[PDB]
Order: sequence, then structure tokens, then C-alpha cells
Amino acid sequence: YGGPPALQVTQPRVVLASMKGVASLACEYEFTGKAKEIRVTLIRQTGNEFHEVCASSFTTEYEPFDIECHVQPSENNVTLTLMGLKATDTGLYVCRVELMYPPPYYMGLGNGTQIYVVE
Amino acid sequence: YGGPPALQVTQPRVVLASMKGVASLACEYEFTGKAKEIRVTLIRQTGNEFHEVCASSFTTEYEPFDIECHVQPSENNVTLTLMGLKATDTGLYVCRVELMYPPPYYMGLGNGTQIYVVE
Repeated sequence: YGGPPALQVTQPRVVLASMKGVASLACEYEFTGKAKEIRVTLIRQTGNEFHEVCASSFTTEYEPFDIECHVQPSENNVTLTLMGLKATDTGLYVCRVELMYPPPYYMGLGNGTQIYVVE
Repeated sequence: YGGPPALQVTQPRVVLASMKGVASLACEYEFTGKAKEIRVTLIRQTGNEFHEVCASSFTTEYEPFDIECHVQPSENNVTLTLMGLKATDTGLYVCRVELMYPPPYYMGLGNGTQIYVVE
């Protein structure tokens, strides 16, 4: 149990690239609260070797109210748009989510326990 | 959405006190990683008013390897043992978990996406 606390990350099992060389892919992750920083990485698994295909970091800010990659975070969800794919880019792509500085305080209440006491 | 990030906390729906005035109650909570500090509170809901019945805080340390309350934390689980219950202590008891300073870094990997690209 040496590693970092795990994130449950889910990823479409298959995606078809358009004929234009564009693919979309959503990386969903289970987490409550917004961490101050997120980094998202797409790792290509070519057989035995792994190499980074894209990677974007984001921090929480005030906002008005070969393979190139667009990353759009969202509540528990990151859409990755790959462009400039060629035939040889076909293969397995693993999504990685990293969260840093989670909320510093969590709270929950239970639904209550009726305790019956008898003399 | 003003409040703290929520914890999912579950609580036995009913518990019978022993004839000796002792009841046990487990507060389970969903969380990955050990927060540096936990505080557990048992709140009695007598109709319209709420008052604290017990409350214990814990921090992560090195360890060798009317109503009074014993609290025993555990992985995602706190057992509360109430002693000295009387008949009038019968009623509704709500469990509250608070976590402070969660792990500062989380990571997960997805299962991979097969991207098919066609010329």
C-alpha cells in the first residue's frame, strides 16, 4: 500500500477517429470538492513502452461569467480532443488524473440511529 | 452549494441498548486516504433541539505495533460505545464526521481507450 491515494478514473473503452484525424475521449473521475490543481495526462501504451501524448495542468482561478491535444476540465470530467491523428497513431491511450491540494475540510452527517433503551 | 464538501456517512438505523445501559453504533464514511485529523460527533435530536452527546478528535500519530462515550476510529469506520444510558436517553442520535487535512495528492489511471484511426 505504498502509493498515492487512488482516484477512480474511467475512460471509454473504444473511440473512432473521424476521417479528419480528430478523436474525443472523456476521462471521468470520482471526487468530491474541487482540488486547487489538476493535471491530466494521456499516455500511449505501444506494446511495452509508454510515452506521454499530451498533458495539461489547471488551477482554480476567477473566470468571467504529431498528435496535438485540447483538454477541457469539468466537474469530475475531462474531455480530451486529439487532432492530427494518422493511421499509425492507432492504439491504446491511458488517461491519468492527478489532483493536488484538495479541500482542507470535509463533513458529513448520518441519517440517525434510533437508540432504544430499556430499564 | 455553499457548504463543505460532503462526506457520505452511514449509520445503523436502529440499535438496542443492553440491559446494562450500553449501546454500540458504527459510523461508516466513504473516503480514500487518511486525513491528518478526524473529529466524530454524536448529536441527539430530541424533537426540535440538537445537543452534542459525545465528541472525540484524533490525529495521525506513531503508535506501537449522563451519557459517556468511547470512540474508536478505523479505516472509514468509527465505532461509538455509549455507556450509562437510561430509559430517558431513548431517541434519535445523529453521527457527524469531520475530516481535516486530507492527502495533498491523489492520482488515478484509467483502463485505456483503444483509438482506431483510419486514412
